[PDB]
Amino acid sequence: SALHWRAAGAATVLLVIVLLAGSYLAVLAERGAPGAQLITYPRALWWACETATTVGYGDLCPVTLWGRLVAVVVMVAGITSFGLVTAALATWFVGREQERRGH
Amino acid sequence: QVQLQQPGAELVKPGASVKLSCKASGYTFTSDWIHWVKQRPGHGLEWIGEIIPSYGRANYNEKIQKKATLTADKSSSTAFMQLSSLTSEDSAVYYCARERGDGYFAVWGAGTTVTVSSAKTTPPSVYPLAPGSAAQTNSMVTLGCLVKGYFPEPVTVTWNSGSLSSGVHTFPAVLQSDLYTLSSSVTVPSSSWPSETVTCNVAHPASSTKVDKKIVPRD
Amino acid sequence: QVQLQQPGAELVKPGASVKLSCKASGYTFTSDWIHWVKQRPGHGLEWIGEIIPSYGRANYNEKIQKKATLTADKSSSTAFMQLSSLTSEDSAVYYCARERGDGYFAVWGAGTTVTVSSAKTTPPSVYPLAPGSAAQTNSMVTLGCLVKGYFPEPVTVTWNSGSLSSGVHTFPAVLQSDLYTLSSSVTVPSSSWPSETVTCNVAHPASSTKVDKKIVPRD
Amino acid sequence: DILLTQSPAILSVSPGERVSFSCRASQSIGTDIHWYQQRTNGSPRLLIKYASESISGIPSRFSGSGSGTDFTLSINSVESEDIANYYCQQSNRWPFTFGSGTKLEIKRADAAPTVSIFPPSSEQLTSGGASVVCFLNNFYPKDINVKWKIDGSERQNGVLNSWTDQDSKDSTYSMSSTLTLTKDEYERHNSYTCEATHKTSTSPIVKSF
Ligand SMILES: CCCCCCCCCO
Repeated sequence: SALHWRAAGAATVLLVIVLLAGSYLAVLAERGAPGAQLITYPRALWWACETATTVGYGDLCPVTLWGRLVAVVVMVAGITSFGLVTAALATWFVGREQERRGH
Repeated sequence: QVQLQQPGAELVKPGASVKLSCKASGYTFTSDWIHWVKQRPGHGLEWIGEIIPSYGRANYNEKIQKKATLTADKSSSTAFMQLSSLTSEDSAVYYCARERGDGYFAVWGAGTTVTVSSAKTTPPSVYPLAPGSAAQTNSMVTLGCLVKGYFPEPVTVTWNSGSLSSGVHTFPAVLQSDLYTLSSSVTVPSSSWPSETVTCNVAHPASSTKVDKKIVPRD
Repeated sequence: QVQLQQPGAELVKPGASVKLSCKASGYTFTSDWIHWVKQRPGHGLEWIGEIIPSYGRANYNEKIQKKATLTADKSSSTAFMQLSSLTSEDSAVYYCARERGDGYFAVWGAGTTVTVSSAKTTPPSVYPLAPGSAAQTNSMVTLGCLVKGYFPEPVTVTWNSGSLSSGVHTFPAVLQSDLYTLSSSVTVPSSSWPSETVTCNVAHPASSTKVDKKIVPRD
Repeated sequence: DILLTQSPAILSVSPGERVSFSCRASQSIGTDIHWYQQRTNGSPRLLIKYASESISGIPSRFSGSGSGTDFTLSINSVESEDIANYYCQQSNRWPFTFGSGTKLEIKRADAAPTVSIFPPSSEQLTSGGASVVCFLNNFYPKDINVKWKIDGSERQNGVLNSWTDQDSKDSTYSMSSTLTLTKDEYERHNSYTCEATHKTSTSPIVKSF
């Protein structure tokens, strides 16, 4: 269990937490604003998934400051997580390419 | 079990205030929203506002005059709506409902009949209604009760404490000089009275005075 | 080849049930959807439901009363629609169609004429129609057949088993005391009868009784 | 705010017939509509959630359909217990809004009223007043008139009537005519009758004590 597989695994777990908490915080922030469609938990969870994966169909979109602020956190946490995995996959491939040589 | 519990009625004079309660039971999640719905006599439902007890945040209807304050209490699982400076237009039945955060209202409350007037609270006078001496009876016999001289509404009239439901009518109350007045009727088979006890149960939550009255034949 | 095959007719009395079949041939992919369309006499097409034999999942129209059950059979490539508790309103012609999953219906079935009544199945009485003795003939001669005393509809009338099509009329059936009645006419050249055989073929799928009748001149 | 229009406001239908309620949104809301039922002096009860999804406990008689702006609540073969107020509610955009409501009523057969006259209680006379109550129960249609004649002389003073909505147990109507008289006025009269003019009978059904 090296670092790159530990961080990537921890990123996946953290991403799940952000998706769940993001759904809760989105509804809590979007309600009270007339015209907002992100006001129920199940679809807010679906919105979080297509937000963290960047994607963004447009069927659901935050219209409040805190609702959009939550979205930004979801985006970054999504991009970083899916990006931390790629960096982990590279370290795996690089470390094995040395084994196909003299290291 | 009754999931949402509300007081029967609240009498308020114009200018004053009232704090309704909505004690909840059953599954209490962190995503639960408590809504409040106003319904004026003869009219339809009207969304007042919402509140999430978990966070304490509350939203309100903006199209209407905002005179409501929603607070919560996670310790006792009870939601509170504070109405301030009420007039005759604010006199209605206020329902509370629980939303799981999925849009619809799964369960509602019995509703609190809030009456706005300067009158005084008066207990109801209950009187029996037995058929006359020369009143012929067929295969069915009709009895009844008389509830008058009470304020404000509503009143709950049950026969034999719920066990009698079929053939029961409870006419709407009439208002004569700051005093409501209605009547209720029961229709049991002719061969069941007064052999089997037939009594009406009248409850007046506004004064918290529930009384019974057995229907005996005229002596 | 005929891609979709359906029974001619099905007679059902109110309260009972019926299971229509739709045997399919030709290219049978895994993305094929079998649809069912209801059409009442004089009215238009009505989408009942759909089903994918590959997975077995079936969807139904929700705007109307749901009294249909769609099942499939990949072994025999036949779709089945189960109608339960039918009334006079459910009496119609039920088409089945194959969709490639691209939206449109490429091929349709002959349709099954489902009749809802408490009457009994009766074979049709076929009678010839030859011109009278003093009936003058021009460059064309008109013959015909008489189909009556049958129930329920429909009936397929062909002349010379399909080889005769031009100058052929088949009038709609009339209903008199739980018995349908129609007639068909054929118009062949005057110099072709009765030298060349002219016979009508009447099929009644409801009783599965197909009979022929040669049109000979009056003796 | 999303506007929900329910037309017509009152829907009249024969027993055992299929009845459809209408709810129209001012803008597309997908399937985020919900149906409720409210009987006389009762709390709203969820019938259908999300346009077509059924609710456990609710009879299979009820069904829902529609998407976008037009939705429909249907009752296959309506009966007497379905007499209530039907509201629709959307959850697509904040805030949640309700429909204007739709009243359902059943057109049953003509039924003769059951008149019942009641003398004042002995407990009420002690209070210092009296009141004769007359019950006109289970009639149809609701068009009816009650007359009070004391000693053959028509009385109109002290008469308070009260009609009920269509009873959800037999699709009928009922009213209660109460003649309130002081004890002094009650002593100097003796005879009290209760007439009832209804469609079912040319001659008025009367009851006196
Ligand atoms: C980035 C997420 C910030 C948390 C917002 C909580 C919701 C605020 C309620 O108005």
